[PDB]
Amino acid sequence: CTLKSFTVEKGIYQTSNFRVQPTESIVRFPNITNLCPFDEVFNATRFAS
Amino acid sequence: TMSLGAENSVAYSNNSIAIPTNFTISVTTEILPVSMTKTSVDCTMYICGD
Repeated sequence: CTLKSFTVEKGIYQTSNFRVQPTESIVRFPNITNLCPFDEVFNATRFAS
Repeated sequence: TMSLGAENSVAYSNNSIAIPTNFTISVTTEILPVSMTKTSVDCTMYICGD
């Protein structure tokens, strides 16, 4: 198919290229730190007026 | 200004010839390339990467 001829001569011919497609996909981000004080804000006795 | 070489003046008498009396076997060298490195580009990878 890469050559317009049904009678291929003797030799080596370069066909289309191959590419191994990936299977898995990982997304690694930096460690979770520096939390917010919202846990202490929403927990009190006298909040505001 | 570059010099084209030495300025030698060979005699040109009517009857005079220079016959060598000694021989010197010299071995020179010449560098000539034969071929390059065979390469082949990926027309589907260089144009589009992932």
